[PDB]
Amino acid sequence: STAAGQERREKLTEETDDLLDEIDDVLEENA
Amino acid sequence: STAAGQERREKLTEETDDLLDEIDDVLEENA
Amino acid sequence: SARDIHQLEARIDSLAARNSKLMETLKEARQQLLALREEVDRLGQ
Amino acid sequence: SARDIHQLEARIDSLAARNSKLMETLKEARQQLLALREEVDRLGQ
Repeated sequence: STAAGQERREKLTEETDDLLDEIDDVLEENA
Repeated sequence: STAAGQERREKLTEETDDLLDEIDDVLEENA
Repeated sequence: SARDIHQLEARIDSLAARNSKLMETLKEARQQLLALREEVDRLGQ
Repeated sequence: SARDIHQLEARIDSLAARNSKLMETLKEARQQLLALREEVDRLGQ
């Protein structure tokens, strides 16, 4: 367990959150 | 770390793999 | 014109079905992304 | 007929753009699903 491993999982989850909000936008605009 | 934890991560990765193959199919068929 | 109207209707039908499939697949990816993000946060905890 | 053709074409253009957006979003989801699966495997190992 390291600072780099924690920073990596934070980056990955934050990018996943941005993509989840974009998916929801896309799916609502589609309808 | 528990047996139930390992089984949960295997289930989730296996579902992710089935969805990755399905995504690739969808993306090639819509070409 | 009759034949054009029919061909344009069938392309629309086609794109409509494709859109439906893409939308369904994206709803599935949405759910799986969330489940993987939760497992990431559980494993890094 | 001229106006029908034009409105059928514009509905096609529309679905075509929607499909393009859906396809792009799904390729992004594909990549992020893989990146999260690799992190789950790293975290569990």
